[PDB]
Amino acid sequence: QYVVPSAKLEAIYPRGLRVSIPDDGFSLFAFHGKLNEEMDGLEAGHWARDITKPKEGRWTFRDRNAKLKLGDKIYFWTYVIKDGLGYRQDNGEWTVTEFVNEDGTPADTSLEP
Repeated sequence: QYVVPSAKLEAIYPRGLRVSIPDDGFSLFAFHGKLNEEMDGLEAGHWARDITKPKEGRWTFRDRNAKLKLGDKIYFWTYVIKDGLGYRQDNGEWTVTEFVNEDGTPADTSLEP
């Protein structure tokens, strides 16, 4: 039995959120995440989207409608489906103190406007 991948998030500028998970030939990648609020189960949180088709050996959950702010913390749990064999990466966490570039890399060099 395999294990659930790792959801790598990033703060998009000026308003967005991109996530990624090392796919393993799955079929469904459900993402549940709340902003500034932990979780102890399966709460709707915020980012609640179920993907069925990866991107390229890795799923991508982009959200250009997430009004995030520096300092804020992330809390979520991801769920994959490898043909009736799902696994989730709960108790996950991420930061908002940094933002990445549309290029795909961190665009935070200690320069707060």
